[PDB]
Amino acid sequence: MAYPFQLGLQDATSPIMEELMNFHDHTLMIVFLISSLVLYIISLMLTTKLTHTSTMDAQEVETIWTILPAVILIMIALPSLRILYMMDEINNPVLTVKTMGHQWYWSYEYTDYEDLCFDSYMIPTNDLKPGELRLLEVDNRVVLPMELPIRMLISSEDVLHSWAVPSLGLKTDAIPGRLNQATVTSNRPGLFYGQCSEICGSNHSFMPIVLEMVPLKYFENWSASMI
Amino acid sequence: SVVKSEDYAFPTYADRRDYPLPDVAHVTMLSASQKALKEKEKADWSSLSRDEKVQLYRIQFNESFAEMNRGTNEWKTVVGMAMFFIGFTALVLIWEKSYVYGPIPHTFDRDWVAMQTKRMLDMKANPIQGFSAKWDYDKNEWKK
Amino acid sequence: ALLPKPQMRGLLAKRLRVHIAGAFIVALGVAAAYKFGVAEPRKKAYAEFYRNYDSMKDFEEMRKAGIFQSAK
Amino acid sequence: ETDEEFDARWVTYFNKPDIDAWELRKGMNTLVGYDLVPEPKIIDAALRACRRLNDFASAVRILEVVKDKAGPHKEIYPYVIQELRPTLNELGISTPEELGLDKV
Amino acid sequence: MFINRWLFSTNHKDIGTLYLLFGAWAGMVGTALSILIRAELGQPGALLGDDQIYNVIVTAHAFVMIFFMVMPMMIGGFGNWLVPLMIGAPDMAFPRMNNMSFWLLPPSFLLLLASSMVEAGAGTGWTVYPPLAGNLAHAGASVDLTIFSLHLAGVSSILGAINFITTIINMKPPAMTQYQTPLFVWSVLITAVLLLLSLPVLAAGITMLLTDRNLNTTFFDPAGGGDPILYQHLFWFFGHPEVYILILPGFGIISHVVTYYSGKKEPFGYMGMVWAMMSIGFLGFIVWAHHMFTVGLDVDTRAYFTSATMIIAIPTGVKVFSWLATLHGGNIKWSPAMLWALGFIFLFTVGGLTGIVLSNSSLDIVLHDTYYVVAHFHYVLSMGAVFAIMAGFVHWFPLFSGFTLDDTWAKAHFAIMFVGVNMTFFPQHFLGLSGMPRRYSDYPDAYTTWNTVSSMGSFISLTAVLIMIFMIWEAFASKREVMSVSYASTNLEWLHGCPPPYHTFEEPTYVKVK
Amino acid sequence: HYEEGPGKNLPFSVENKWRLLAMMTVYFGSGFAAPFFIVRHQLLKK
Amino acid sequence: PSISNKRIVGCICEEDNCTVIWFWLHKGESQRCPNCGTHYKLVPHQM
Amino acid sequence: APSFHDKYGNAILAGGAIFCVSTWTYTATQIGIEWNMSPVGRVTPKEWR
Amino acid sequence: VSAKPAKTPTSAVEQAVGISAIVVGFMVPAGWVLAHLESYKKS
Ligand code: HEA
Ligand code: HEA
Ligand code: CUA
Ligand SMILES: [Cu+2]
Ligand SMILES: [Mg+2]
Ligand code: NA
Ligand SMILES: [Zn+2]
Repeated sequence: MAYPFQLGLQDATSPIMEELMNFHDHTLMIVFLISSLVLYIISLMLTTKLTHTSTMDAQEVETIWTILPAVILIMIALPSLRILYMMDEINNPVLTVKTMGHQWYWSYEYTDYEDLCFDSYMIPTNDLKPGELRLLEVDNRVVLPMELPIRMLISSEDVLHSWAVPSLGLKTDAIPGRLNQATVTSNRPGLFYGQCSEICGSNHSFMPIVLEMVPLKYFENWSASMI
Repeated sequence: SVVKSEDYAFPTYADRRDYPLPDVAHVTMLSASQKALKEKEKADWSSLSRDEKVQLYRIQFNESFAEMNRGTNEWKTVVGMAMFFIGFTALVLIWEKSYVYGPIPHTFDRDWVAMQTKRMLDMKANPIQGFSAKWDYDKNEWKK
Repeated sequence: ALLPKPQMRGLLAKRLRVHIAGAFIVALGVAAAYKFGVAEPRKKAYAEFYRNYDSMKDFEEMRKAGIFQSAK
Repeated sequence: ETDEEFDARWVTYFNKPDIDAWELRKGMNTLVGYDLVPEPKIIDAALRACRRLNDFASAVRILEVVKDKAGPHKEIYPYVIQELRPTLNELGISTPEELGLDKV
Repeated sequence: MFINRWLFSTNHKDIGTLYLLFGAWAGMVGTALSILIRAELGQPGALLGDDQIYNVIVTAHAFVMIFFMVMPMMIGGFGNWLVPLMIGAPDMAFPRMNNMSFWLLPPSFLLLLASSMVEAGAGTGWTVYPPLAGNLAHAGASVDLTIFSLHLAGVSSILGAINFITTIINMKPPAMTQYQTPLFVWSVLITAVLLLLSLPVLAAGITMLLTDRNLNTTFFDPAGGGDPILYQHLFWFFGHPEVYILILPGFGIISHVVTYYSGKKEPFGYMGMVWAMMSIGFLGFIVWAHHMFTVGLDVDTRAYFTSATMIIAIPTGVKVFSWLATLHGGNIKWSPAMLWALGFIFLFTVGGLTGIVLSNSSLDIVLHDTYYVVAHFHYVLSMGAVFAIMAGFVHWFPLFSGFTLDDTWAKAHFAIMFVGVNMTFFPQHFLGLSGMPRRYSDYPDAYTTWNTVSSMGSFISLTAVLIMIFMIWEAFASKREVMSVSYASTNLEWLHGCPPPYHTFEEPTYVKVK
Repeated sequence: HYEEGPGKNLPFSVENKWRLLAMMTVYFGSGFAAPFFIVRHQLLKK
Repeated sequence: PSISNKRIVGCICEEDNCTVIWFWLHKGESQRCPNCGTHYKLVPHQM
Repeated sequence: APSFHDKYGNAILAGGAIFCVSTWTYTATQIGIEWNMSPVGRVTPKEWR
Repeated sequence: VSAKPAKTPTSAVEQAVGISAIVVGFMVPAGWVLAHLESYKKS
C-alpha cells in the first residue's frame, strides 16, 4: 500500500516481489546508464566550433554499433526470462480461494471443505470509522494464512476486471468464462491493499481488495467463526 | 524595389560560415566610383589604401566572420517570456482553485491524518524501508 | 622566439576520442552512483530485516491493538 | 589517401593557369568542409590564384576562414600568418586583423 | 470559385492544407479533453461526479488525439505537401481518392462527437473490450457510432495509403532508384504499407463486435462460445502497428530537420536509416501480445514476445545513435525546429527506455495498467509525435504559407511547452510505481501530491499551445516574405519558392543514369 | 485561374489582421469549447 | 530540351550516391553542376 | 547599433524571474492547496480505538 | 531562411491586444462552464 511522496515501488512481502524489485533496480540502473550516454553525447557534440561537413565513410563503425545494444539487451533479458520462469513452478498449494468479480464488487469462495462465500464492497467515505483509509477499506476483509502456498483462481461473472494486489506482486485478469490462476504466499502478517486495474464501468475506481494475512490457527478460528 | 517572380531560380548571396565564398556578389549594380575602384583593381594592390580595401570588401560581402558569430542576447528574453507565461499559468490556477474546485474530502484534516498515521504504524504498513521503517517502535518517536 | 607547428589535421576526432573515454567513465559513474546509492542499500536493508525476523511476535504486536477482523 | 598527395593535388588545382571564379570558389567551398585546417602552401596557392584573376576580398575571406576554421585554440592563425608573410607583403593583401574585420 | 478550389480539390497541396486546418482544430479539441481529465485528477474528490462521464472524456481524448491530430496532419498533410515535391511529381497518382479521404474524415469526427453526445456514452477506454462494450453494459448507440467512426477513419487511411504507395513507387523520375529518395518519402512508404497491412484487422474486429452487439452473434460472448481474448488479439494486432504508424513519419521529419539545420548534405548512414525503418515496419507485426501480459497467456508465449520487444529495440537504437552521429562537425544553426528535434531525441529516448522497462513480462505483472504505462506512451506520443509535428510545422511554415515565423516567440513556445510536458508526465512514473491504476476518476490520498503537480503541468502546456496560436497569427500579422532559402539544391521542395505555385513540374526534372 | 502567391494559397483571406484574429479565435475556440459543452450536456441529462 | 526558359536538373554525378542535387538551368551558355561541374546546356524547342 | 535584446533582454529576464517566483510561491503557499506532505517526523500519532 | 522586412509591421500594443484576445476568447467559455459544475448537478 502507498504512502505520500512515494517514488519507488511498494516494498515486498512475497518472494516474487523481492526478485521483481531487484530486477527493477537492475533495469533502472541500465536505463540511467544509457540515458546518461545519450544526454552526455547530445550535450557534448553540439558544443564545438570545429566543423566537418564533407563526405564520410558510411560503414566503418557498425559492428560495435550493433553488438553493444544487443549485448545489453541480452543482459537485460536473461534475468527477465529467469524470473519469468520463476512464476510457473510446481506450486503444491495449501488453500484454494476463488474470486469472482461481480458488477462492481468482489465475491470470495473458500470451498475446499465446508463451502464458505461472501461479498466485498467498499466502506463508503461518509461511513468510515476513524483512522481508516479512504477508497481502500472493505466490508469483509479477505483472510488468508501466511507463509503458505495458496492457489487463487480468479474469474468474473459479466465483464473484464483485474484482481490486483501490488505489495504481494499479484495482478491477474478476471475474464468471464475463463478461470485464471495465481499463487500467493507471504512472509509478514497484516493488511495488503489493492484495487481493480481493468475498466469495468461507472464505479471502476470503487472496488478495492484487502488481503488480511494471519497465522494458520487464527485462520482456522476465522473459518469456523464465519460459517 | 520589387523584383519579379523569379526570386527562387537565380542564386542568392547566402551568408554563413559553412559557405565562405558565396556565388553571388552582394552589391550587384555599382556606382561610378566603384567602377573606378574595379578599374584600379587590375593593377597591383600596393597602391590600395585602407578605405578602398574595406569598402570593396563591403561591396563583395556583407559581414565578416567576426560580425556573424557575435554573441547576441536572445536567450535571456526567450526565458523571460517563458517565466512570464508560466506565471500567468499560475494565476490561472489560482483562479481555478478559488472558483472551479470545491471542498477537499474530510480525510485530510489533522486529527484524521493523525489517527491514519497511527493505524499505518500500528499495522506496520510497508515496514522494510518505506514508512514504518522510519519510526522507533521502542521510543515511540520518529527516527533521527 | 617564433612559433612551432601545431596539429593542423583533425582535432574533432581527437576531441571525440578523449570525450568518448570521458563519456564511458561518466556514464558508468552515474550507473554505479545509482546502484551504490539505492540498490545495494535496499538489498542489505532486506537482509537485515529478514535475517532476524520473528513473525509470531509481529502478529502479536499487530493484534494487541485490534486491527484484524479475525483476531480479537 | 594520405597527406602528400592531398597537398600536391590541391596546390596543383589552385595553380591552374586558366583559373576562373567558379572553380576557385568550389575548391575553397569543398576544402572548408573537410576535417582539416588547410596547409599553408594550399592557402598560398589560393591567395596567388585570387591575385591571378584580380579578386581581393575573396582572399580576405580565405584568410578569415583559416582564422575561424581552427576553432577554439589560437596557435594556428598566428603560425599560418607568420609563415605566409612573404605572400602577404608580396601581393599587397591585407590581413583581417589589420583591416578592422575582427573588431566586432 | 471557392467550391471548385477547396471542396472539389484535385491537387495535393490543397488537401494537405485542409489536413493541417482540420488536424489543428481536432488537436485543440483533444487538448480541451486533456485539460478536463487533469482537472478531474487535480484535487481529491469528484468535480464531475461519476466515473462514466470521466471514461467518456478519456476515450474521447484518446480517439481525438490518435486518429484526428497526429494521423491526418502527420501522414496526410506532410505527405501530400512534400512527397510529390520531394520526388518531383506534379501531383498524386489518384488525387480524387485523396480528396475522398479528407472528406470522409469530418463524418468520422461528427460520428465520434455524436457517440459522445448519446446518453449511454462510449466510456470504455480506447480499447473497446467486450463485454463492457456489449449491449448489456453499454446498451445504446454510443458504441455503434464509435465503431462507425473507426470504420470511416480506417477507410480514409487505407485510401490514403494506397494513393501514397502508388505515387511513391511509380511517379519517380525513371532514372532514380528507391534508394535515392528522401528519408521522409521512405517513412511514408513504410507507413502506408503497414497501414494497409494492419487496418483491415481492426475493421474485421469491430465488424464482429458490431454483429455481437446488434446481430446476436457470440464472437466474444463467453456464455455462447466465444471469448474476449480473440478481440484483444485482433485489436492489438492492429494496435502496435498503429503506434508505429504514429511514430514513423516523425522519424522522417526529425531526420530531415536534423540534416537541414546542421548543414549536412545527407544524414549519416542513409542505408542504416532505410534498413532500420523497414526492420521496424516488418517487426512491429509480431510484438502485439506485449499488450496482454496479464491476460493469462502461456509462459513460453510471453517469453517469445519479450524477446521480440528486445529485437525491435535494437534498430531504433541504430536510428537514434545515427541521429546523434549526423550532428558531428555540422554548422549547428539554432533554429526552433532544431530545439524541437533535440527535445524529440531526448524525450523519445526516455519514453522508449520506459517501454523497455515495461517490455519484461515479469515487471509487466506489476506495472500493467498503472500510470507507468501512461508515462511511457505520453513520453513517446505527446512528446515525440507532437515535437515532430511542431518541428515539421516550424520548418515548413515558410513553404506552406509564404511567411516566416518569429523565432523568438517560437523558442519561448518550445521552452514553456517543454516545461509543461515534463512537469505533466514525470510524476506519472512515481504514480505508476506506487500503484495507481489507469482509468480512475478518484484516487486514495497517498496519490494526491504527484497528481496535484501533474495537474499544474497540464495548464502550462495549455499556455504553450495558446501562444502557439498567436505565433501563427503573428506571421499573418507581419507578412514578412522569403527572398531565399539556404541549402535549396539538396532539398527539392524549396526550389519552386515559398509558396510553390498551383502547377509545379509541368516540365519535370532531368536526371539520367547513362 | 486560382490565385498564386503569398497568403493566397489559403482557404481564408489574410489581408486584414483583426478579422483574421477574430476568425482564428472563434475557430480554435469552438474547437476548445466543444467537449466542455458536451460534458455540460451529459451533466444536464442526469 | 524544354518548352520554357528554365528546367530543374538533377545530378547524380557519381554512382551509388544517395542524394541527387537539383539546380535550375536557364537559357544561354552551359551551366555546371554545383558540386561536380559537369556541363548542362538548355535547348528549349521540343514539343 | 543597440538591438532589441541588449537591455530589454535583461529587463525581461529580471521581470520574468521575479514574477514567476512570486506567483508560484503564492499559489503553492497561500491559496490553501493541501499538498499532502510526508508525515514522517511531522505528525504525532493519535490513538484510534 | 531569410526574411523580408514586414509589409504591415505590428507594434507591441497590437501584439498585447492579440495575446489578450486569445486568452479571453479561450478562457470565457471553458472557464464559464467550469465556474459552476454543481449548477448542472441540480443545486
Ligand atoms: C509513439 C507510439 C509508441 C512507440 C514508439 C512505442 C514503443 C514501444 N512500446 Fe509502446 N505503447 C504505446 C505507444 C508507443 N509505444 C501506446 C499508445 C500504448 C498504450 C496501449 C494500451 O492502452 O495498453 C503502449 C503500450 C505499450 C505497452 C503496454 C504496457 C501494459 O499494457 O502494461 C508495452 C509493453 O512493454 C509497450 C512497449 C513498447 C516498446 C517495448 C517500444 C519500443 O519500440 C521502444 C524503443 C524505442 C526507443 C527510443 C529505445 C531505443 C533507444 C536506445 C538508446 C537503444 C536502447 C538499447 C538498449 C537499452 C540496449 N508499449
Ligand atoms: C496523440 C496521442 C496523445 C496525446 C498528445 C496526449 C496528450 C496528453 N494526454 Fe493523453 N492519452 C492518450 C493519447 C494522447 N495523450 C491515450 C491514447 C490515452 C489512453 C486512453 C485510455 O485510457 O483508454 C491517454 C490517456 C491520458 C490519461 C489517462 C486518464 C486516465 O486513464 O485516468 C491522461 C491524464 O493524465 C492523459 C493526459 C494527457 C495530457 C495531460 C496531454 C497533453 O500532452 C496535452 C497537450 C497536447 C497538445 C497541446 C497537442 C499538441 C498540438 C499542438 C501544439 C497543435 C498542433 C497544431 C498545429 C501545429 C497547427 N492522457
Ligand atoms: Cu472492476 Cu475496474
Ligand atoms: Cu505495443
Ligand atoms: Mg488487462
Ligand atoms: Na476527481
Ligand atoms: Zn554532379
